[PDB]
Amino acid sequence: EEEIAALVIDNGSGMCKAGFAGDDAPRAVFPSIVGRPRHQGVMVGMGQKDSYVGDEAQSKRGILTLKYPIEHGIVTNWDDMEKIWHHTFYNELRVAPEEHPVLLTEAPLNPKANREKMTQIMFETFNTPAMYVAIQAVLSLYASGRTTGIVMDSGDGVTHTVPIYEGYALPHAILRLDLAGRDLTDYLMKILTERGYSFTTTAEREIVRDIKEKLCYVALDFEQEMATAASSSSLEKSYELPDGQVITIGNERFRCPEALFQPSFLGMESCGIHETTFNSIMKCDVDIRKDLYANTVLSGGTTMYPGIADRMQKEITALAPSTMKIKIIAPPERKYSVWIGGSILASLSTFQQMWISKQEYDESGPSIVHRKCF
Amino acid sequence: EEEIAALVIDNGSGMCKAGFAGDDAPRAVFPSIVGRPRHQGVMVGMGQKDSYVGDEAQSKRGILTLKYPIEHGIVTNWDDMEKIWHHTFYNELRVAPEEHPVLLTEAPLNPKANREKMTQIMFETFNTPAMYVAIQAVLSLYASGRTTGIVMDSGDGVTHTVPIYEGYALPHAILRLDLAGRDLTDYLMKILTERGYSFTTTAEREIVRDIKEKLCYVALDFEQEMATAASSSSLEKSYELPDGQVITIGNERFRCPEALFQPSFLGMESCGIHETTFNSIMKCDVDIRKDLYANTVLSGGTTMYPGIADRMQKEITALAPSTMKIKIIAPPERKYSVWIGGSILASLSTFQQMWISKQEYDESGPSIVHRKCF
Amino acid sequence: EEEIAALVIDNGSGMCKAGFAGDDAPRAVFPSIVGRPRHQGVMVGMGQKDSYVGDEAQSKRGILTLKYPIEHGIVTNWDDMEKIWHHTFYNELRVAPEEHPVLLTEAPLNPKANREKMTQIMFETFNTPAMYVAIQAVLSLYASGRTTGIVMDSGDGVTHTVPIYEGYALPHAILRLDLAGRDLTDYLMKILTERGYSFTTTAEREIVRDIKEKLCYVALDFEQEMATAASSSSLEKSYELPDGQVITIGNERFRCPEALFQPSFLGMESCGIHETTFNSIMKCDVDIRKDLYANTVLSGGTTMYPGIADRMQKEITALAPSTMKIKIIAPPERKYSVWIGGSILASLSTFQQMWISKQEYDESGPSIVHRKCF
Ligand SMILES: Nc1ncnc2c1ncn2[C@@H]1O[C@H](COP(=O)(O)OP(=O)(O)O)[C@@H](O)[C@H]1O
Ligand SMILES: Nc1ncnc2c1ncn2[C@@H]1O[C@H](COP(=O)(O)OP(=O)(O)O)[C@@H](O)[C@H]1O
Ligand SMILES: Nc1ncnc2c1ncn2[C@@H]1O[C@H](COP(=O)(O)OP(=O)(O)O)[C@@H](O)[C@H]1O
Ligand SMILES: [Mg+2]
Ligand SMILES: [Mg+2]
Ligand SMILES: [Mg+2]
Repeated sequence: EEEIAALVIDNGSGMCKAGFAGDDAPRAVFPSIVGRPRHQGVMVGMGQKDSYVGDEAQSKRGILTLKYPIEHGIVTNWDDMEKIWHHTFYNELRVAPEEHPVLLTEAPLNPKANREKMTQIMFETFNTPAMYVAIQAVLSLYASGRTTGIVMDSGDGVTHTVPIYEGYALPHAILRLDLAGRDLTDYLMKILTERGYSFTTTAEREIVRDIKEKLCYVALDFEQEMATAASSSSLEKSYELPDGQVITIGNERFRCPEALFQPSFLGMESCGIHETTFNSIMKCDVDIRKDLYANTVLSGGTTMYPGIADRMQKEITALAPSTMKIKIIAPPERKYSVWIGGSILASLSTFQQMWISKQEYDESGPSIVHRKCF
Repeated sequence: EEEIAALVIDNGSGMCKAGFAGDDAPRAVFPSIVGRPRHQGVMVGMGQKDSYVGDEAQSKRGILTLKYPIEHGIVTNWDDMEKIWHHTFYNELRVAPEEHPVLLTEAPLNPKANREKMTQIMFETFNTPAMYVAIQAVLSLYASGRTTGIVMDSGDGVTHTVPIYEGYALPHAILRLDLAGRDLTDYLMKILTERGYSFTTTAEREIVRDIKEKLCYVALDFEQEMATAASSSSLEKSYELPDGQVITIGNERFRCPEALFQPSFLGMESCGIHETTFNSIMKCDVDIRKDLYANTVLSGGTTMYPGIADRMQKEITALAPSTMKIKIIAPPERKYSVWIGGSILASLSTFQQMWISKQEYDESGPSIVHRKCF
Repeated sequence: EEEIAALVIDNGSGMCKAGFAGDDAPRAVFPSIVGRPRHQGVMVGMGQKDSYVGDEAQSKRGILTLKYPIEHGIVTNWDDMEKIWHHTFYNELRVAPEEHPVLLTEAPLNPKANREKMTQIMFETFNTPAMYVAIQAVLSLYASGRTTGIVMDSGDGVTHTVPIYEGYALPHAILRLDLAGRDLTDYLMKILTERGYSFTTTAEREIVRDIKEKLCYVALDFEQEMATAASSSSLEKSYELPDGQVITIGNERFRCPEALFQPSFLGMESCGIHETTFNSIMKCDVDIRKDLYANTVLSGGTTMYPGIADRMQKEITALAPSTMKIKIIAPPERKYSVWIGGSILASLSTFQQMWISKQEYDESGPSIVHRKCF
């Protein structure tokens, strides 16, 4: 075949988004979880299967304890990650990685060890001709088809912010904020408890993740919505648990995402996301700011909440000079923006020379990740 | 011969159900009773036969006092149990236990001594190559051919409840309730007495056991049926005693099994069986409950009463979320479910390595029962 | 009189600890139980007394079914709670609550409804000039006379953990773990059953509570002590039941409290108490940790077991940096620490302005509990 295709994998914590480069959507997207049988089984002709990976784990949740192998964009446990990759290639895609160059995503400001060790695996686990490790935000910017913008990237892992002008990139300006979908989930299960509902375990932690993925939304003004919580009508929603129990969540709903804008709720000093955006933009040269204010791109799973764009618009506009208009461009299909970006990058002809080649690695070692790529 | 066959014995109190592993029904099933001649005989060329075991005792009832060696899943008297086993092997099956591995059933949450001592006997009474001691409920679940369910196990011994999901098993969730066929019998003979019929002795205690085994049934609503007892037509049934006397039992019939649902009748606080099932399910992880509500399996002799399934369905459905449908799967042939399960387990190839070997016992002692098996 | 005194009540589940503010020990401490006569009485000139409350119930146990009105720091049944409070004021203290401000304790992370409804009762049941509802852990920290520490609060209700530095308090850091004296009791009666002793009923459930309150102790290494259980000498203890029966409990003794450190025994994933303490400390700012490691305060009834402090010390030290010394401060009289703390708080002069006044409630409603107090 010509070009051999290429493979793309986005691993921020939470989800593996994988598929062939050269396609508009990934084939496989599943949760990055390694569940292990915590309870000793007593039958015969079970499994045994030491552990389960991917949406298999979601299916058989109750038995397993789940461990997310990636936290805050850092891989805690490598064998687990390897298992997840194993699952992606063999279980879903059904590819021999020897037959494809593979692109991996990775978060900014992230420890060296992760990139280096990542590469070490890809070469000396799944024998592969070539690979690349790329910054998440840039990819989403490509996916949006814009050359310039400040990409607000918040996955389940961690939140990141990378201003880009006319390509280029500003290292000093790049900001990384420790908040995530996962932190919101932890906050949320906390906030439910005041209502009586107690979710103590990893299994049901994912149930609240599911709740947040639909029921939660961001207030266009927090205090107003909280005021209107007095007369509860629309702000309460019934949710059905898999157990059959019913949950009814009012104001607690929208204050969950509020945390992004008020990390004091969580107890961290680190400024809210909008202020971090200003922190990024203010670090940039005076000249370019005009378009960065106007070209803010949101990416990653934890920007999905309804009404986030609007709130960011209102806050940034409030803070900034009203001399210039602040457009925020947040596409739907943002969740997959990183992966799409990866697809487009590996599809690019010129890119086909920038790969880290197996050969190059074998001569020069794993450390070469930083030398070559950003 | 290949595989040597294998032997299976179910001893919950009341009945010994024994036969060859690898068959769909046991060969021998007889009552676990050791009758002794209480009255001194005066002839010559009698017996003498110090005691009788199995349905022999049923045949010659009047003379003997019967002693059930097992109470509440605990063996009261070991020599008696040994005698019963003796009878099963030599009198019915006609096997040398040296030539067969033997599987025993045993109830959950049961004292260690019973398992340990049980094994001690099997090795150092009937010389046998290998053996295993297995939980009653699991076996019935196998017999039903389902991988998941909450098995409500009530024999004559005691009632037990073990939720199982996808194999696995939840120790904390396992529940053991002190009610049984035998307690119902004791209640029943009590309740007859208000009608005039007085059954004071072990002999006729078994007569009432027989009555209960057919005449008694469970109300689909207790109070309604008791109300309709005013106009007695169908609720009375003539029963013929072996004496030739006739008994006529009305409302007293169905309130006997009612006890399972209203242990206050018996005077115990311990919740009714349906509530215990909820107690089990509620102890389990939120995720799996959906299928446990739907996969409840009834086993054991004292689930045989007509209409039990229906009442359990109505009560559980009443208590639970009506969001999810509560199927109860109660096969006919449930009585023998444990034994069938044993047959299927010993028939399994892989199981053939999990046996407790004579050799292993000789090195490691009797205590190894818990170490190896559940 | 000057200052009017003030009243203090600690209701975590299990015990009501009540007395006058301004004294070093509470006057009345009795079990929070509402026993009801389950069996219909037949005499004349009995009671009748629909139910019994407090150590009255302990005295007349056999007849009654006992219901603990509080579970997991949540009041299940309000009328019952009201009855218990009734009993405290009228039966023991002999006070008119109109003549005293009353302080109540309450557990962290606890449902709003409990605080709100609690206040609703105190104002519209026992007419009272003022009241306050306070966090259990803080109170014990006061009682210990230290300004800083991480208070591990485990009653019979639930276990809680609140780090405090120089006063202040860290909401995000506060941890609440579902384990308790009551869960240990449930585990313990389970574990006895393997020995033959079967305790099926609420009455004798309290007998095992009593056993645990003395016989049980925590291993300074679990596996070592369990190993030494082979040669049983000191690890067995005879206990006398009220029935006159004697119980003999070996290794089963110490593995009961082991559960706090290995909740897998109970079947919960939730980490052990020491790990939860680390979970709390790790949530806190890097700066303060040094003194939290050094100032851990244990409170509540279910820290009473001999050897708990030592085990916590060994585990925390093992996990933490050995760069800094980990003192654990666990006073004897810890059981009463919450109540003492309450006494000292109501004694404080300035506190006398922070009360929730009857007047304030009447204008502003019950919801004001959260508004004013923590
Ligand atoms: N539909 C949704 N609405 C709101 N939040 C969502 C939704 N889907 C996912 N999330 C949140 O975003 C997270 C997924 O982020 P993801 O894009 O997988 O990050 P990454 O690409 O870095 O792995 C989830 O864990 C969840 O908290
Ligand atoms: N046909 C029947 N109808 C109703 N109840 C029955 C019937 N047969 C047996 N029982 C009750 O169930 C008991 C038998 O239980 P069994 O299955 O032998 O328990 P186990 O398997 O634990 O020994 C009897 O003692 C009797 O009380
Ligand atoms: N002397 C003791 N030794 C060991 N455990 C005890 C002792 N006394 C009480 N306990 C355990 O602690 C519990 C009492 O906790 P308590 O302090 O009343 O909690 P709270 O203050 O939240 O009500 C009892 O139920 C028992 O399990
Ligand atoms: Mg991402
Ligand atoms: Mg049985
Ligand atoms: Mg307490």
